[PDB]
Amino acid sequence: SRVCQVTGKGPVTGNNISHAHNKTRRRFLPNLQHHRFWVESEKRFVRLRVSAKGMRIIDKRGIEAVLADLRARGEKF
Amino acid sequence: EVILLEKVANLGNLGDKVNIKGGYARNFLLPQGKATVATAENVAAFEARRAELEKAAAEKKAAAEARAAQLSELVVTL
RNA sequence: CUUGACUGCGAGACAGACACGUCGAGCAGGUACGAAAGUAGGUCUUAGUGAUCCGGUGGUUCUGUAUGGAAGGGCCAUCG
RNA sequence: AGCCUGCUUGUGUAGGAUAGGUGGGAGGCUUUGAAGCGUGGACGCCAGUUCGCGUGGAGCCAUCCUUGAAAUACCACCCUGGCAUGCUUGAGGUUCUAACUCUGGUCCGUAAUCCGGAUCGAGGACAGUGUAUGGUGGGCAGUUUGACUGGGGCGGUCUCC
RNA sequence: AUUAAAAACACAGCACUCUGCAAACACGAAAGUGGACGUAUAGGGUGUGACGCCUGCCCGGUGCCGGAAGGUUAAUUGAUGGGGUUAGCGCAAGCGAAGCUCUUGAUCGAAGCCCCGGUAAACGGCGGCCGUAACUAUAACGGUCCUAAGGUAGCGAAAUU
RNA sequence: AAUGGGUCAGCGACUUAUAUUCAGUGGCAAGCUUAACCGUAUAGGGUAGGCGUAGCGAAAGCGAGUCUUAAUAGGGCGUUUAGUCGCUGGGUAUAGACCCGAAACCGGGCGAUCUAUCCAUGAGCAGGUUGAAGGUUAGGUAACACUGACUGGAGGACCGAACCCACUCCCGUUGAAAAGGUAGGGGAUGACUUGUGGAUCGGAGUGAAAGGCUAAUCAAGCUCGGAGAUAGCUGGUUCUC
RNA sequence: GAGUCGGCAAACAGACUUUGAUCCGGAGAUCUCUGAAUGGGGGAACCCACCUAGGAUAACCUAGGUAUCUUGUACUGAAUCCAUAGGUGCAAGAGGCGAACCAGGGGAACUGAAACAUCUAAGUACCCUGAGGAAAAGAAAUCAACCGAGAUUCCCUUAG
Repeated sequence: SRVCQVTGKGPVTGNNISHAHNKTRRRFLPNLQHHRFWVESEKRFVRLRVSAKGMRIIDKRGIEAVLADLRARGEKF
Repeated sequence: EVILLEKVANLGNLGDKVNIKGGYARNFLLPQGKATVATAENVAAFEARRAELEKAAAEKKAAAEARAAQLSELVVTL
């Protein structure tokens, strides 16, 4: 679904307050892209549907450590 | 935030640490064996391999000497 | 003259379902005036108007979420 | 748009010429500031200045010498018309490939017009999506659309004297 | 279906408009599917409704299409100003550097709109003002005006008087 | 000659909880009373709290006293002297709140065995007419034309049964029938009729378009929930003095 | 410890029991077909199979196996050299049902406001997903005013 494979961010619900303060029920989607992360210690790209601050966690912790606890949770790649 | 390792590019250095755009590290510099992020996990391992780089990086123009002498003969038949 | 188109009030009434509304001295702050008794709390009288809640402004002695302050609130004045 | 070093151009009244400016500085004599005229080179708020003076190891521009509201050399710091360009932040254009995209080819998983993976090709930092935002929006929706009244509608009326 | 079988709807033909293919479009929070295993002689939508003779005038309003590039304009940006706290100097009154904070909000911002042109087999429009002539109501006129322009061929007391 | 009731017998409409006010009746009394809870449990403990003994003011505050203004000067409120917790009634508040009763709105389902289109695969259309294009031939032309003859068998062709429809009359209207029948009528090789299986569904399908159809229901199906919706409206509300 | 062969269902048959039945508890055996349904299909209670072991004379039979997914493990190995994907076998576990309670995800509307839109109704109804016998919460980056109190949950008050 629309969940980040790194952060676990899914869609959130909320309102659409107008000028006359009418509430319309909407949904907050996360900023998901697909992206191919290069892994040196496998010599292989892994393509990963990830939110855009899930890539900030790749850039901070390394893909070799984020993939360590994607498979601890037991996901695709 | 990267350690460059080649010099035949437009702005490729070897010993300068530059601060560049975030996408330029992700997609080009890191997956091409051309850099690594500024981590202290092998930064002292760079200092025990400083004389292994001085062999292949010097033949890089020396093996492009006679290989270029068959590139300009224009002997491809159409 | 150049301010009583005063400030604090106010016995007691009239009207009145209520909210409203109408009439009305003496001490002072203090007064124009009159040289004085005294008259003056707008206009001969009855129309010329609009609640509350939100804001705005100027005061304030009041409040001021541990304390000192501020913010916000209250009170009084007045605007939309 | 900022920044940068050597920082060189100051052409009004008048002054031989020059005022963006303050201090030591009253002589510049280290080939004097090689020179009267002046060849060539730039520029001119037009005949003002700088460099091999055409020759070269020579007194010219005279520091109040006169004038101008502050003066001419010695030597330290800065901004200007701004100069080349490194260091860089803003809006273009076409370009590059490596993000992304492909409802293109080819392989493989595979006995598959799905799907991935590999590769070739194309587009390419666009497209597209998330989020924030302006515009449009009866496509859809929740509603409102007063009372009096010789029935209702039309008209008039609604508070005050 | 069960009071309306018709003049209604459909239609062949016609025109307008969109759509270059991962098509317009439609169903889908999405993948996907339909369009279509089609490709502008095709597909979608709109209106007219065989055929014959034909299809006048009006681009103001509203829509759509194109256009300079000016003015107004959103998030975002955060110049400058005004405050709140308090180190500290001054005997104190005071101001108050720095912070931190609350408001202010110059600049920077696109489409749209204002603006300009085209478009009516786009949605639409094809006058009322009087005396004229006459009569129930008229563009034939001189018209007065007014408007984007004031009805052409046809037809006419009509499925309309 | 306005409503309701054929009749009988049963049933059927002011309740309950929690807050509160007033009255009556009690216990204690300047005090009164406990709540959870404890409890060998309707006892007893538990006085946290609630109300009372003091008010006035927006408030700091002051108190048998503030405000106001520079004004202790002038009025409003209070003030010597009974309350509390039960219990039983009368009201009120919040709950469906005396009972019954909408059209409707929303949420989860069920349904295309009827019907509306569509998809796949099957088959139905007695009989009689008409005589398109093409052929062949003669005749005619420079071959092209162009006229006979023969053949051919086209068509949202014609006439007509099955079949499918449903224009008209009458009957029927408590029907034989919640849409028929009888006598006539339209199409009947097609944009036809039909069996079987399938696809699409409720602001949603489907519709040669009537708001039609989506199981005798359709300007938004059925069913179950929100739900005892709401009803300033209607009707009804039962022994006696 | 003297009657019994369940009930509607009383009778009748043929019987069983003091060598102890019927009856009552505990344990085991059997337990057809469907149903998560699990070998594959399917219109639930039906249809068609495969593999191994043993037995059976041109027909079968008996006892086991044969689902998927997750995790783990062994062997195997594509594009592609390496080894990843994938394949196969073994173990272990999961699925389904249940009135409420519980933690979450998504979430109305009639209604009240004497209309209605902010608001209410109400994070209610409803749908969905997990867990447990309870669950959640929980051991202070918590409150308090210069005095202190110390996790959480629950009831009573502060207090409408």
